[PDB]
Amino acid sequence: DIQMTQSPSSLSASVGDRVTITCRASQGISSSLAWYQQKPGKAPKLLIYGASETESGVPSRFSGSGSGTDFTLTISSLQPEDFATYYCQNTKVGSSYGNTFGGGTKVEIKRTVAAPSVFIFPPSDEQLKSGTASVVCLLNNFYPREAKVQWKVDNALQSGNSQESVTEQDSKDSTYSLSSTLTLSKADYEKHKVYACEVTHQGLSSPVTKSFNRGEC
Amino acid sequence: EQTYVISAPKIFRVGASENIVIQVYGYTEAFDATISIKSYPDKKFSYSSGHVHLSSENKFQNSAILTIQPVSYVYLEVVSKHFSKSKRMPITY
Amino acid sequence: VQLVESGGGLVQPGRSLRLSCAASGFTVHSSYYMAWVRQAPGKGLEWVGAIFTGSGAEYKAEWAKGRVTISKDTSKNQVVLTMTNMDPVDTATYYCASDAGYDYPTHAMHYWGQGTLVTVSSASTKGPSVFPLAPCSRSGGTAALGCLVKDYFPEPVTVSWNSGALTSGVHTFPAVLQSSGLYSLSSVVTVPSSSLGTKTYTCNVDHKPSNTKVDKRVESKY
Repeated sequence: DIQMTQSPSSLSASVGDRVTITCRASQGISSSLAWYQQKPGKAPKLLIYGASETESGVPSRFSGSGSGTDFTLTISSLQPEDFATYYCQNTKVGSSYGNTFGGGTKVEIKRTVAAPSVFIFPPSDEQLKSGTASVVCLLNNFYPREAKVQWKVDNALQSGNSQESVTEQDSKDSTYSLSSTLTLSKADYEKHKVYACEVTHQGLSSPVTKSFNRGEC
Repeated sequence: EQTYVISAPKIFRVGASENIVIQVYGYTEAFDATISIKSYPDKKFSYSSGHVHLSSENKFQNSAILTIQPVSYVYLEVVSKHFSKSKRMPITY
Repeated sequence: VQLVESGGGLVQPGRSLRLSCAASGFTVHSSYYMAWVRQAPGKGLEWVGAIFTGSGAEYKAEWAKGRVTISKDTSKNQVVLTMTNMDPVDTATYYCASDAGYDYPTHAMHYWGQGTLVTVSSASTKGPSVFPLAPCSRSGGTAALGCLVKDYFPEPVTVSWNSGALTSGVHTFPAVLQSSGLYSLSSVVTVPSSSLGTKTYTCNVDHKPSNTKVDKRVESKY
């Protein structure tokens, strides 16, 4: 099947900005390209068909251009309702093509750089009875989204035993929150003393480490 | 340029089956076409209809077998996304 | 034009999925390019395959070939997707989508259904265990408290604080699927550190598939 490459994967923009999103096909498809908008929890909506024709109902600020391999979606004056994920799709039907979607471009609200406030939570004694220990690290109200969380158990770097979860951009202050859960057995938990969450971020000149001793719980 | 060729018998036979050939040139994209026998002159009634696919597999040609059963004329209609073409056909009982 | 999906829900691993799509506002004079599009949680749109309603001509993605069968009905205007040997990887929201027929020149997806969630899992219905999230000590400054909603099937779980009275500073994270096949969700709240002495915080967890309502008081051990 045809490959559709979207650049960038994500962009930060403000209300009133001119936004440019590119789609690149692996082979020539003339004008057979569509653009789609998708909001979280909602079905995708057609914006542009035939590379350059805007669908009725869709505001005139959305405009498509390009022919062959390189395609461009332009939003002239960006509105609060325009913050979503955007997809390109080849519409040329044929055995050698396939109607492949591009990876997507998330349009996010730009704001000032905010450092995360870091919190570490020990596992409860209720969970230890069942035989498993979950250690949770919280990163609260940060911008931008890119943040690295490193688990340290007795000063040893952990890998493959943690799961991350990130919220959507906040409705009020446009910040992200991150929750990371380190999963260990009861027997492995009781072996070790020091449990640390190390956070690196753009709004931090030095890493923030929050830690606890097991015996001091 | 994108062109089409429609082939049909000169006079439509009432009761008997007729073959309608559709050929398209200059197309690389696959699409459907509908071949229909419709009323003269307003096309309010459709007698027989046949949907055909046109792709690289069938070399962008196809046909439909259509018939009319019990008026002096009918419309032969070929419709797709790219074209709409109609021809008035005489009928004999 | 409206498209309605049916036949979604819980599918066992190895079993065959079957989804129906009913179309309204379709004219008999034109043929329609009807597609199936899937989206995994936190992922992009993936085109599964498509069919012309008129001729019955079938088109498929290269990964979908050998597994996917898309069929049609003329009078009913129903398009059926069949996917054999379902796996946890195939867990996605499945969309029925369509073009506008001969009225519009391209095969763009003009119309979209609401979508149906398909979960491929061998797990049984299990109520969640709720655990408090609190620092070692209470500790002037910023304090955070929470609830860990662990080992539940299936989604979703709704978490509220103090019987719905507390809404500010609440972050309920999207769930993560553990290797066991059970879901784990975290819900936290930022609170003034001075209020920790007298003001109490209780999370309210509801899980309708198992009919479990768990309330948990959150306080530091010291």
